[PDB]
Amino acid sequence: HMPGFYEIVIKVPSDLDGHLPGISDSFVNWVAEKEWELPPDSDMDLNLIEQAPLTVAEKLQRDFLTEWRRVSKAPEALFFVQFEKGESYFHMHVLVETTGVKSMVLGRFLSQIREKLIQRIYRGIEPTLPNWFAVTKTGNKVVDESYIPNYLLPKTQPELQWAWTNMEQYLSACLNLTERKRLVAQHLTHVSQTQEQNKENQNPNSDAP
Ligand SMILES: [Mg+2]
Repeated sequence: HMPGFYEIVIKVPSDLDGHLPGISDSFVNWVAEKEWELPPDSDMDLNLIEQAPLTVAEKLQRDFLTEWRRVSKAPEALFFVQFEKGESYFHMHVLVETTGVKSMVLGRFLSQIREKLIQRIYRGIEPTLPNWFAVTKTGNKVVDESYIPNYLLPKTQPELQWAWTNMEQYLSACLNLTERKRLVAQHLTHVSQTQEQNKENQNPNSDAP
């Protein structure tokens, strides 16, 4: 059966001097000059995708999942990562399956992952961003797969910037708005029909938990 996911919201630096003051020139070159292009199957508008924060965001997600895999001992663990342009900050919603990391040790593991990112990406610089590495709480919150079509998939540009997944049902949806639209409607249709079945059900122990 499909597992539960932890959510880690990571704020992404989108302004060099204000968020990463004194960061090395090689970081500066990397972020300033790296080009992005949408895949052939994408229907998104590249003109709305901020590439420099995207460049950092890609490495953050990349390095997080590497460290998550090590720490969880789950090499092909399921994830859905979505890069957003929020009201105040660019941020990533990192959904990763709970497998291998019991809730009790999640926080300690995340701190280990947090220091790795600081060391590997920001060269020791603590980024000047408020609460930039936070796990969603209620204790540690566990969402099921439904969080993706409910809250992440319906996002459009420019709020939606980019997305990564190893989850096979969301591959084409990552950078295709039409596919996202289809999956949201499909999920909501299933939810609606599930609601209807509940009302119409005449079987014993129909006691709402
Ligand atoms: Mg958001």
